[PDB]
Parts: sequence; C-alpha cells; structure tokens
Amino acid sequence: ENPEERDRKAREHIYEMHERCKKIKEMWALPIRPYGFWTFERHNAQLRWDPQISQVAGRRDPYDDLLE
Amino acid sequence: GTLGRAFYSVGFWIRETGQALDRLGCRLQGKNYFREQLSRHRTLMNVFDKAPIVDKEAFVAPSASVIGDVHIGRGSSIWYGCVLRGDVNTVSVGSGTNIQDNSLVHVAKSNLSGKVHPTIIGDNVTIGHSAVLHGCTVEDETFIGMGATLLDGVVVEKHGMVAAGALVRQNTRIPSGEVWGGNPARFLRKLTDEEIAFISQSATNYSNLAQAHAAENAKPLNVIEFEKVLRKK
Amino acid sequence: KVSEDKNRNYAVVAGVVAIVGSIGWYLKA
Amino acid sequence: LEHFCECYFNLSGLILCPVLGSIILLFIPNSRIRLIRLIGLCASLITFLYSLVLWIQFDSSTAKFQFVESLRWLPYENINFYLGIDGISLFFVILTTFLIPICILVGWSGMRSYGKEYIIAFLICEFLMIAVFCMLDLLLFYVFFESVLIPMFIIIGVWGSRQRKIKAAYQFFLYTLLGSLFMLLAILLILFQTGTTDLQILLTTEFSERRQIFLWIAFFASFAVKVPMVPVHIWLPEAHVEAPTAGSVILAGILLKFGTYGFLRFSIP
Amino acid sequence: SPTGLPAQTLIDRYVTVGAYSLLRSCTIEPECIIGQHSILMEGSLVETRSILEAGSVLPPGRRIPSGELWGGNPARFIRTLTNEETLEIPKLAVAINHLSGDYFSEFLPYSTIYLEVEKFKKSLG
Amino acid sequence: DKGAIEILGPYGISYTFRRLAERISQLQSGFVYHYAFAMLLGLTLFVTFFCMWDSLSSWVDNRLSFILIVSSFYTK
Amino acid sequence: MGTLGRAIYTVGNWIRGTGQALDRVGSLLQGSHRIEEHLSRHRTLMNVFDKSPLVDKDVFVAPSASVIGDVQIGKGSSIWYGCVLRGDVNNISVGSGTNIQDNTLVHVAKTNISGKVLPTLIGDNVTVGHSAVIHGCTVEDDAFVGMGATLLDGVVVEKHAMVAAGSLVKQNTRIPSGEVWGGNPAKFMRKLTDEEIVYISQSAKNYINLAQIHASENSKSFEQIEVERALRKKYARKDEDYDSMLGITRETPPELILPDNVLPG
Amino acid sequence: PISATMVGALLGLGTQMYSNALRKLPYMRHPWEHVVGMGLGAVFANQLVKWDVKLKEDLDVMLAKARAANERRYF
Ligand SMILES: CCCC(=O)SCCNC(=O)CCNC(=O)[C@H](O)C(C)(C)COP(=O)(O)OP(=O)(O)OC[C@H]1O[C@@H](n2cnc3c(N)ncnc32)[C@H](O)[C@@H]1OP(=O)(O)O
Ligand SMILES: CCCCCCCCCCCCCCCCCC(=O)O[C@@H](COC(=O)CCCCCCCCCCCCCCC)COP(=O)(O)OCC[N+](C)(C)C
Ligand SMILES: CCCCCCCCCCCCCCCCCCCC(=O)O[C@H](COC(=O)CCCCCCCCCCCCCC)COP(=O)(O)OCCN
Ligand SMILES: CCCCCCCCCCCCCCCCCCCC(=O)O[C@H](COC(=O)CCCCCCCCCCCCCC)COP(=O)(O)OCCN
Ligand SMILES: [Zn+2]
Repeated sequence: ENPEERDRKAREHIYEMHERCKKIKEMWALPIRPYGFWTFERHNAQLRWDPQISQVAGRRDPYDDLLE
Repeated sequence: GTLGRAFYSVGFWIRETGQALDRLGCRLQGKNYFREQLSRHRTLMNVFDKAPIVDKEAFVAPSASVIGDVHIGRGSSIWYGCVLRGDVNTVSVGSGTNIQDNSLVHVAKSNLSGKVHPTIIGDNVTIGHSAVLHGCTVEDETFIGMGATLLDGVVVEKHGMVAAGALVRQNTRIPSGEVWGGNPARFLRKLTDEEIAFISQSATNYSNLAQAHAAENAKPLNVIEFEKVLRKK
Repeated sequence: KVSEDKNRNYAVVAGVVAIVGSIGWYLKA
Repeated sequence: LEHFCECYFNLSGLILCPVLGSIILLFIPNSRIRLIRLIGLCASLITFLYSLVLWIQFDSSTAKFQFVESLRWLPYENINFYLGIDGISLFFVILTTFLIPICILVGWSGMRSYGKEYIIAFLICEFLMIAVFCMLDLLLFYVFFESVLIPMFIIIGVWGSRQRKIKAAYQFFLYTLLGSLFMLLAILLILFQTGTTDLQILLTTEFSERRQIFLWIAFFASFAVKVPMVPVHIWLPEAHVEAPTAGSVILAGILLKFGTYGFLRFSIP
Repeated sequence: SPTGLPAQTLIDRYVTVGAYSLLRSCTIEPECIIGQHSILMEGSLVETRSILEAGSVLPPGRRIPSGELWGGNPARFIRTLTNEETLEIPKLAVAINHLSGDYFSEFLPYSTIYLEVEKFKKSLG
Repeated sequence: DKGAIEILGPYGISYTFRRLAERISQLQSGFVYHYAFAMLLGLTLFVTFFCMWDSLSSWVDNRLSFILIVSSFYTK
Repeated sequence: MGTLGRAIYTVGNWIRGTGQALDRVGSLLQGSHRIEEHLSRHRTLMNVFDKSPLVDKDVFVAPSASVIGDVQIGKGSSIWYGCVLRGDVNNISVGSGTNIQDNTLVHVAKTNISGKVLPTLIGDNVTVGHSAVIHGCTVEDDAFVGMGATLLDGVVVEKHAMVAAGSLVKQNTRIPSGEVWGGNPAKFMRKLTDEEIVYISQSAKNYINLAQIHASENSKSFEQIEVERALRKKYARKDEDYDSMLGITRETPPELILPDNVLPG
Repeated sequence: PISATMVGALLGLGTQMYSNALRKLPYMRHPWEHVVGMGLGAVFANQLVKWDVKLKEDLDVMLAKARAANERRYF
C-alpha cells in the first residue's frame, strides 16, 4: 500500500475518534424516568374524559339535580 | 463424466417437476391411477452411463436383473431370476453361454478388500442353477455346477469343471480337464472325453431352448388377462 | 370430460381466486 | 470511517477462503470421499499461498498497522470494527495458514471414516484463528477466540483415541471459558471509561495506575490460563494428549500462542 | 426357537449379510460380516465383531463367539480376529451404504408406468 | 500437579458442585405441601426483611446475617 | 359437474400436457441414458412347447413365481415368491398340501448322462425350504427338504425322510425313511424322532394356512388396495380416552384382522 | 454487489435444503419448493431492510422527544 495515504487515514480515525467518543455516552445518561412524565398528555386521560361524563347519573353533585 | 452427472442430476430436477405437474393435472380431473403400486423392476438397468449391452440374439428372461456395464454375447441366455450386477467393475458374458435360473454373477461392491475384479465368462459356458460367481474368470467350454460358489480371483481354465455345490476359495486356479468339488473345492478326478462332448452339446441344446423361451416371452401380452385383472371384484 | 367432485371444484376456484387476488394486491400496492 | 485498503490481496478474502470451502463441503455427499479430500486440501493450500503473498507486500519500516481495512456493523456507525496486522502478528497468520493443510494431510489415510466433518471443523478453526490474529478490537478478539472452543471441543471429543477424551474435552472447554469470561469482564471495564473497544484508540488513552493494575489482573486471568502459567496448566496435558494428532498440532502450535499474543497485543502496551 | 428365546430375526447395525444367504430366526449382533451363500438357522446367534466365511452353515441354536472367524458346513472355529480386522467391519457396512446411495438416486418418488397402463387401457377402449 | 492443584481445582470443584447439585435437586421433593410451604416462607421472608428491619438493627448486623446463612450449609 | 367441471377438466388437460413435455425435456437433458421403466412382462404362468401348467383352484402362486410348461400342482399347495418351476423338456408334478418356499428352483432334464431319465416328482404334504434346488429327482410324501439344499438328478427322498439345510445330495442317492442326511456331500446323520415327524406334518399344515393370507393379499384389486391403505392408516393409532369421552368404541375392520390359525398363539 | 435480494434468496434456498436434510430427504427433493423459498427469502430480506430504516426513523423522533423532556429540567 501507499505509505503516505496509509499513515493519513490513520490520523483521521483517531482525530475523529477522540472527538467522537462523547456522543454515545450521553444516551447512557438519559433518565429512564423523564422529568414530569405524568405531565405528558398520554397520562392525563382522566382529566379530559371525566368532564365529559360529569353530568352522568351516579357521579353528580346532589345539588345539580335540585337546580336543573 | 462430472459434467455428464451434473446434467443427469439437473435432468432429474426437471423430470421430477414435470411428473408432479402431471399428477396435479390428473388430480384436477379426479384421477388417482398414479397411486397404483406398479413394479419398478427393469430387466436392464443403467447406473448413470454404465448400461447393459445385450446382443440381439441373446435371451434375457424378463424377471432377470442386469445392472450396470454388462456385456452379453450372441446366442447366450440369461434365465429366470438371474442377477448380474457390474457397477464397481464390469461383467462380460461370451457367445453361446447359458446362465441358469436364479444364478448370481456380480462383482465386489466395495474396494475395501482391494481392487475390485471384473467377472469374465467365456464362450459356450454352462453356469448351473443358483450358482454364485463373484469377480472370477470362467474360460471357454467350462462347466460350473449348479449351486456352486466361485470367489474373486478364481480362474476356471478351459474344459475345467466345478462340481455342483462346490466352494472355490479366493484366487484358486482350476486346471483344465479337472473336476473340483466340495467345501473347500479340491481336485476330485480328471474329466473324461464324454464329459467334454456333453459340455458342448448341453450348451448348444441351451441355445435352442433359449430360442424357444424367447419366442414364448415375446408374444403379445394377453388383453383378456388385463381385462380380468381390471374388472376384479 | 368433466370433474364431478363439486367441493373439489369449489376449492380449486378458491385457490385460483387467492392466487390472482394476491397478484393484484401486490400490483396495486 | 471507511478504512478500505488499496492493495488487492487483503485480509477479508483470506478470511473468506476457508469459509467458502466449508460451505461447499456442507453439500457434497459423504460417498464422494475423493472430492471432499481434494476440495479441503486445495482450499487450505490456496489460503497458505494467499498468506505468503500478504508477507510479500509487508512494509517493514512503519510502526503503524498495515493492510488496515474496516467492516461496518451498524448503520449508526457507533460500533465499527477494523482488521490489520503488524510485525508481531504477520508470522502467526502465516503459521496458522501453513499448519491447517498439514492437519488435513495427517488424516488423509483415515478420511473415509473421518468424513467431511473433520475437514469442515479444521477449516472453521482456520477461519476463526486467522480472524483472531487479525483483529484490532478487544471485543472481537474476545468473540472470535471463544468461538474456536466449539470446533476444538468437537475435534477432541469425536476423533480422540480413548474415553479419557471426554474428561479432556470438558476440562479444555471449562478452563478456557473461565479465562475468557474474566477477559470479558476486563473488556467491559475498559468500555465504561473509553466508550470504545478499538485497539488504536486504547493505545492512545491514559489509564490510572490503580485501574491499570486491576485491568492488568483481569487480562492476566485469561492469558495465564491460555499460556498456560502454573497452577492453571493442568488442563493442557490431558487435552493435548487425548486429542487426535491434527487436533494436538492445532492446540500446541496455534491455540497456545493466543495467550502470549494477548500479552503482546493488549496487556504490555 | 429351540433355545426358548424369542424367535424374531434381528439384524443389528453395521451388519453385512453376504449375497445368497438364508436367515431364519437368527440374531446377528452389531458389526458382523456374513459370507456369501451362508445359512443361519433357528435360534442361532452371531456375537458382535465376528465373521462367517462364505458357504458357512450354522445349525439351530449354535453360537458364533465374539471376535472370531468361523466357516464350514457345519461352521467351525478358524481363528481369532485381529483388532484391525474388527475395525474394518463397520467400514464395509458404510461403503455398501455409499454404493446403495447411487442406486437410490436413480429412482424418482413416482414411476411413469401408470401412463403406460393408461394407453394400454385406451387402446382397448 | 496431581495433588493439591487437582484437589483445589477440577477434582475438588467437581466433587463439591456434584454434592451441591445433589442437595438442591432433593429440595424438589415432589410434595405439593413443600412447594406451598416454600412460597409461604418466601412471603414471610419478604415481609420480615424488607419492612420489619427497622428496630432490628439495634441487635443485629449484616455480617452475622450472611455468615449464619452460609454456616447453615454445614449442618448434619 | 357442469361448465365449471368441464373448464377445470380442460385446464387439467393443459397441465398434464405441460408436465409430460417437461418430463421429456428433462429426459433429453440426461442424455437419454436412463432406461425407462415399462409395463411388467413377467408371466406367472406360461406355456412352452404347447404345454400348459395344470394348477388347482386353491393353489397360492405368488405373482413373482415362474410356472412354465408341463407343470402340475395339486390341491392346497403353495408356490412362493421368486420360485421357478420350469417344466419345459420334461414333466414336473407337485402333490397336494405341498409348499415350495421362496426363491426355490425346480427343473428337469431331457436326457441324463446314464440310466433312465425321470421327471421331477414332489409328493403330498412336502415341505421344500427356501432357496432349494430340486433337479430331476423324486421327493415322496411327508418328506422334508431343508432350506438351501440341493438334490441332483435321480435322487430319491423317501417318505418321512429329511434332507438337512445346506446339503448337497449327489446324483442317484437314496435317503431312506426315518433318516436325516446332511452335509456336502450329503450323508447319514441320525434317525428322525417321532416329534420330528410331527414337526414335518405341522410344517406342512402351517404353510397351508399361511398360503391363504398371502393369496388373499396378492389377488386384491387397485380399489381394494386403496381402501385397505386408508383403513390401515386410520386404525394404526388410537385415542381410547377421547373415545370414552365420546362414548364410542372403535372396532378394527374385519379386512385388517388375520385368521386365528396364522397367529402365534 | 451483495444486495438484500441475493442474501435473502440464498437464505431461502438454504432453508428449503436444511428442511429437506432435517427430514432425511434428498437436498433437491421438491425443486419448485426451492424456487418458492428463494422468492420468499428475497422478499423477506428486502422488507427487513426497509423496516430497519423505518425503525431508525421512528427511534430518532422518539429520542428527540426524550431529550426535550430531559432538557426541560434545566429551565
Ligand atoms: C414353520 C416352518 C416350517 C419350515 O418350513 S422350516 C424350513 C426352513 N428351515 C430349515 O430348513 C432348517 C432345517 N433344520 C436343519 O437342517 C438342521 O440342521 C437339522 C438337520 C434339523 C439338525 O439340527 P439338530 O438336530 O439341532 O443337529 P444335531 O443335534 O443332530 O447335531 C449333530 C451334528 O450334525 C451337525 N450338523 C447339524 N446340523 C446340520 C446341517 N444342516 N448340516 C450339516 N451339518 C449339521 C452338527 O454340527 C452336530 O454336531 P457335530 O457335527 O457332530 O460336531
Ligand atoms: C398449457 C399451459 C398451462 C400450464 C399451467 C401450469 C400451471 C401450474 C402451476 C402449478 C400450481 C401449483 C399449485 C399447488 C397447489 C396444488 C393444488 C392441488 O393439489 O389441487 C388439489 C387441491 O386443490 C385445492 O384444494 C386448492 C388449490 C387449487 C388451486 C390451484 C390449482 C392450480 C392449477 C389451476 C387450475 C384451475 C384453473 C381453472 C379454474 C377454473 C385438487 O384437489 P384434491 O385432489 O382433493 O387435493 C388432494 C390433496 N393434495 C393437495 C395433497 C393434492
Ligand atoms: C490467587 C490464587 C488464584 C489461583 C487461580 C484460581 C483460578 C481458578 C482455578 C480453578 C479453575 C477451575 C476450572 C473448572 C474446571 C472444571 C473441570 C471439571 C470437568 C471434568 O473434568 O469432569 C466433569 C466433572 O463433573 C462435574 O460435575 C463438574 C461440574 C462443573 C464444575 C465447573 C465449576 C467451575 C465454576 C468456576 C469455579 C471457579 C470460580 C473462580 C472465580 C464431568 O464429570 P461427570 O462424570 O460427573 O459428568 C458426566 C460426564 N458426561
Ligand atoms: C415457479 C416455480 C415455483 C412454483 C411452485 C408452484 C407454484 C406455487 C404454488 C405454491 C407451491 C408451494 C409448494 C407446493 C408443494 C407443497 C408441499 C406439497 C407436498 C405434499 O406433501 O403434497 C403433495 C402435493 O403436491 C404438490 O403440492 C405440488 C402439486 C403440483 C405443483 C408442482 C408443479 C410446480 C410447477 C413448477 C414450475 C412448472 C413449470 C411449468 C409452469 C403430494 O405429493 P405427490 O404425491 O403429488 O408427489 C410427491 C412426490 N414426492
Ligand atoms: Zn436344469
């Protein structure tokens, strides 16, 4: 092989690997329990469903019948 | 050769596929006749390119098995139930020679015990009923008694006789004009001239009897028997 | 002249429909 | 980064040769003993000539790794693996390629009973061992060294002479696997610092004296079993005696060298 | 069987039964060679790693001891076999199996005789 | 080579692990009562160690815990 | 039936044509080396020299047997697989209740070397063992010929006499009543016990019974063969527990049950 | 070069042969099945490559959302 080119890809590997060694270690530090996951809309199902059944017999405030 | 075997193998793929297609076609028409158990016996059987070469004037009984490279000369006869297998090496039968019913003429199946010898049968030879010939040479105008066994390397010289039921051990040479018998086969006596005359005349008689049986077997298959088998209940 | 097994004929039609419909399904997708 | 070399004869084809031989032999009937014998012998001989050529184009002035080529594993390219040799590994590749045809030739007379399984096992061994000697990565060095255990186990157990081959094969497998697991622990220990297993990078990272001591102990656990060093040498007499002749040849001539190669290649520098 | 043992015919593994041989209610233990034109009678037993010469006759309830070469009518001890000879027996069985492979490869799963039967029928209406 | 190293090695290791596997296999006694009792014991151990280990630390230590467990192997 | 039936039949015709064309192409690719299998030309019974075999109604003749020429076979006799009875230059006579075992050869001679040439005469209730050779000799009634034995021309086996398995009986030898002969050459071995006489008779009747099941199986038509194949497959295994759940009892069909006279008990 | 179609076809052919061998049948017992297997293997390999690309695409967005949720902590 050509000694000049062989010795040059050798430099690109290291320069690229010393400065490339940071990206993957950031994923390993990602929290498994995200910040405020219960805030995520998928977890607030009852907050959006229950108002739709708030007038259903069986879960009404007793005074709602007296005024309606 | 190797290319020939490759094409022979590929050929089997195409044939297997075509026959399966034919069975599919028959099934769509509601026919099951391809399920019939019919005999796959072949009187002459090839092993790749090793095929029997049989003279037109030689009788071969339909039930006989001739497998591989086997040569049968003019006026010779292979009788009912005979088996001749030359695959690892060759088997040759000369002219005017009778191989009697249920005889076995074969070569060594493997070269484990050394190089596989061929079986050479000369002209005007008589091979008795249910004899076993295994990789041996049998010269012209000799007599092999029925039920006798000849192992590989044996040589039966011309006008030699092997008595019925004899067991000729490996590499034994039977000299001319001598009668050998027993287990193991040993010299019994000398052959008389009347016995030589009977050897020749019995061979010529067998060639005529062969002719008669070949004419008998060559007759067209009877259609009444076919209809009787078809219409059975 | 004619295949008489009606259920067999129906099964043949079903297999043909499956094959042709599969070809059309691939072609138009 | 694709590190593809420019030379025609490279390492990947020399890896592929016995692999192709093994795949071809997989499908040939055991009745065709002559064909099996010739195909195996010729594959091994071609591999030997290929290694000789690799010697010819060697450059004896550089401290770098020569004929370096790369092989991608994932499209993410986080983990990408390199092969290459130097003046410490070249002759071991040559020795492996030279010894394998000798092994096929030693069993020539008994090949009718040996079958194609004998030749296939030795060819697979050849492929795995050449790979091991040609790896610029701790993790792949690990993976391909352990892989040789399977065909070596089979070789000792099947074609050994007497029933002591059972105990010999068990001990070989278990000792070698214990050492290998120790060095796997070391490999993971390294990966947690560096985030990589590429040999070239590890040659340019600085390890603490303390963690150098402990990682060196973990490497020593594997290598001393491999060498062998006392007192973990007792598997060797049993295994090298009970194995068939060619099995003993491969065990002593190549497999023993893997511990010293590991010392030269990872622990000392 | 005259011996009182069960009278099935058992030909065990790696056994070569020579051509033209007659077997009736005999047992052949693994790795044996039966010579051509031999006869094994009711209740007879051939022990493992033994060889019978061609033309041998084993009368009812007779035994061929393991590791021996026998022959004759009736069969008699000839000599004890060497270990190399006894190693050769499974090799002979394997070689014969290899030869049988060539014959097995000549036959497709179905024959084409039924076509001949079909046209023979059609020519008869 | 054939003495202490074998005993403190493959010979001794094989013996002790054979006896231990022997002992563990006998635990699977085939009696459904043993299997239920084991589940009850595991449930009791769960409650005891993981919730009723608050005031126990005054009289106990973790060292003694694990020691007595290992020491149980050398009984009868 | 109907238009759909006709269309499917026509498509089947096309598929059959294509399949046979593919088979021909494959045969061409093999270099035409493969000798083709053909319709069986073996004749179980054959004339020669205008002599027809005379075989009684209830004689088992295996399809693979060869009965040729001037051969007479009596009531209850059986000719087994691979047997050859070649009565072409002389007469062969087989008595009643006589079994000729598998792969046996029986032949005759037109003129012997010396003496009066005689036909082959096999008497009543005779057992002839597997792969024997009977040539121009006489076996009288209730005699036994061992498997693989050879009888040469002019041999006489007398009533209640035995020729041992593997024997070679030389020409014109006489086996007297009550004796067993064996070896090569055959020679006197010992007297026959009464239990062995009973054995010979038992042999003959057991064969008479075996011949019945073999004759019944070998004469079945294609349709019956298929019916019994299906029946055999259906009853090869069982689930009696599920049958008890269903409250049924599956019975073996009578076409799969052998007669008691051939069962080991 | 070495395309997914070729790898898949080779794997399908190998699958049919391996299946025949396991059943102690000749390698090429039903050759039309070998053709069918080559077709299915090619289809499966191509589909697997496409699915791998799509899977990486979805994982990218999902990791993006995880990263955003984590970065919301330092606000
Ligand atoms: C239900 C089916 C009924 C059938 O159809 S059975 C037909 C198929 N089976 C046969 O043909 C086998 C018939 N059996 C035989 O040939 C027996 O050899 C035979 C004649 C009964 C003798 O057996 P054994 O009584 O047990 O022998 P033995 O106690 O008398 O021994 C005396 C000496 O003679 C010798 N010997 C016996 N059998 C022989 C033979 N066939 N040929 C030649 N030589 C034989 C034997 O070696 C024995 O001892 P020695 O030779 O004096 O040292
Ligand atoms: C002249 C040029 C035209 C050449 C055409 C060649 C095309 C042939 C391509 C090969 C197709 C292979 C299909 C494999 C499935 C096998 C179908 C089959 O076996 O038919 C069976 C069963 O058929 C079916 O149940 C459904 C599949 C049939 C559909 C495919 C038929 C292929 C040819 C098409 C014929 C119909 C075209 C016309 C329709 C009106 C007939 O019924 P049975 O005998 O009761 O089946 C017994 C069980 N066993 C499957 C083992 C045979
Ligand atoms: C500072 C000083 C440090 C010194 C260096 C220490 C390093 C470790 C040195 C010891 C190395 C031990 C390696 C294990 C070798 C075991 C080989 C035994 C296998 C054998 O020969 O026969 C078997 C034994 O039986 C059996 O049942 C065997 C069961 C398997 C046992 C394997 C257990 C090894 C686990 C690792 C223990 C060491 C831990 C090290 C941290 C089979 O016999 P059979 O007839 O009964 O079987 C049925 C037969 N088909
Ligand atoms: C294009 C090449 C590949 C095309 C493959 C056919 C078209 C695809 C349709 C699906 C094919 C799936 C595989 C079909 C066979 C599956 C396994 C069936 C084997 C089986 O047990 O049942 C057999 C039914 O035969 C059968 O199932 C086969 C029936 C007839 C199909 C064979 C014809 C294939 C055509 C190939 C190219 C033809 C060129 C001209 C168009 C009865 O087995 P058996 O008793 O019949 O005999 C077998 C001798 N061991
Ligand atoms: Zn004759």
